[PDB]
Amino acid sequence: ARTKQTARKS
Amino acid sequence: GSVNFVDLYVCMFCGRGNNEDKLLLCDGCDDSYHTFCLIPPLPDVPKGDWRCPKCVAEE
Ligand SMILES: [Zn+2]
Ligand SMILES: [Zn+2]
Repeated sequence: ARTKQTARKS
Repeated sequence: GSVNFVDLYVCMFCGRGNNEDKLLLCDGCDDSYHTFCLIPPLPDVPKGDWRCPKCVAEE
């Protein structure tokens, strides 16, 4: 599952 | 797509400064759904194929 944690590359 | 428009993913009403880490976006209807707010009888952060109850309902 795609999360807010994953989607962004900081 | 673009990371500039990533903040537009927030749970319906809910989702401010909360569980946003466990937040899911269902490919197609993908705006927002927390794993316990409205998801299959399975509330967890999935590690496989993700889709909401409604999208899985018509495949
Ligand atoms: Zn929520
Ligand atoms: Zn869906």
